[PDB]
Amino acid sequence: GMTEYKLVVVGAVGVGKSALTIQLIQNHFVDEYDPTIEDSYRKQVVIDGETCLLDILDTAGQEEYSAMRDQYMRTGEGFLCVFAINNTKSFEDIHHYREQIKRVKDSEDVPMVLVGNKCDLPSRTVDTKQAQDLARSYGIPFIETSAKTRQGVDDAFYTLVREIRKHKE
Ligand SMILES: Nc1nc2c(ncn2[C@@H]2O[C@H](COP(=O)(O)OP(=O)(O)O)[C@@H](O)[C@H]2O)c(=O)[nH]1
Ligand SMILES: [Mg+2]
Repeated sequence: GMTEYKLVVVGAVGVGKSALTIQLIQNHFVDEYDPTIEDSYRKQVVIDGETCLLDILDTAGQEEYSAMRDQYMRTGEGFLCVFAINNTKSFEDIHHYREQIKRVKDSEDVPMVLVGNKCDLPSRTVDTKQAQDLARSYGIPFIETSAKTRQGVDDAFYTLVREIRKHKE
């Protein structure tokens, strides 16, 4: 039979984790989705000829107990590490997410895709080079997205599944 993959969407508050996830799941852009809600969604997709089931956790940051964060990192098979291209702090936070996920999984090889979201907005502060360089330093893909226009959205999630498949192989 087919396989279910656990994908985890991480990043600073307001970078567009929820907007990206809802676009993938429901095919519309949600302007106002409570920043404090953490939920998961299932979606069956075909990627490279193989059907699979995505179980996507849209994270919202601190948990009641940090042990709960550690648990979703341990069970998570691939991570979408999202920053917003107009928020340098959210980009610098990626260093922390990369470290923390590796630390919790006690692994040097964790499937991830770096996502620079809000690419439809003006006055970018994080340039493509910075982000491309960081992703290269991690050995992972970098994709620029807009949850509003859908630029790169499917690409980001499907690329993450490909990265999970490569890790498991
Ligand atoms: N213009 C634009 N706004 C976005 C995009 N992604 C998210 N937003 C907005 O940015 C804010 C934060 O989005 P949200 O999905 O709630 O971020 P989260 O806290 O990471 O889940 C919201 O007001 C969204 O409308 C995007 O790609 N483009
Ligand atoms: Mg959210």
